[PDB]
Amino acid sequence: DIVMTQSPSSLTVTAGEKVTMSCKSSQSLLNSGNQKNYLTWYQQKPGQPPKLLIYWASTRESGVPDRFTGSGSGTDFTLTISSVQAEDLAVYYCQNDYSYPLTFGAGTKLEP
Amino acid sequence: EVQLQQSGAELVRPGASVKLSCTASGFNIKDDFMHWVKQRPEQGLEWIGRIDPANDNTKYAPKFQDKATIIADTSSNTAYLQLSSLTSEDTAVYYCARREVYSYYSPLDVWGAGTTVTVP
Repeated sequence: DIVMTQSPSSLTVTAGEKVTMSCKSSQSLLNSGNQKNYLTWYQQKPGQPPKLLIYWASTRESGVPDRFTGSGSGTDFTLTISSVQAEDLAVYYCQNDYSYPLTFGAGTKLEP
Repeated sequence: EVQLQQSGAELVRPGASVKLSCTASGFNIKDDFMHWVKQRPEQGLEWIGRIDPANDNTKYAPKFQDKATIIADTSSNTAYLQLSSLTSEDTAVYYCARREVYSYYSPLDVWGAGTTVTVP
């Protein structure tokens, strides 16, 4: 139903460098009732389970570093990292947490 | 802390069925929603469905509903993912996650380690 599109798919980065990822949704994820956008970002290292980075499109999970900033509204969202670190090389997924069925984007893999 | 313990890897022949378990530690599933996500070598994740251990109500994805069955045993704090008639396309990693329903809002924070299922 709700299609999640992320770009770019692959991204060669260097430590200290800044990176911006984009995730566009099929339909709006903004709940006019609380003005909150039901979009969440994930991080996934190989052979590891998905990790919650940000929910409500901009609220950081208890634990994640500030260098992880999420923003956007309704249909367009983006993930940002000021001066990417080494342990920041995983795959990032955005997920529609608004309505059923839950859908994830294909993700963006940060490369060396 | 809280933890979602998952069963070991599986290797089944095409046509056979399979049961996966997701035991919860540090909380009673009777207060959380147990979801199941599938991930093929590809990378993209796919929601399969959820269940309410309290009421026993389920919710599958249209493409999975006719293949997956999510069962729950409160007496053992365990949730199950029953997969029928396997095919190559079923070869993937299956994670189990939880969501606290008794609360304004709470994302899919904790996840199981994921149990790999290879058919071919």
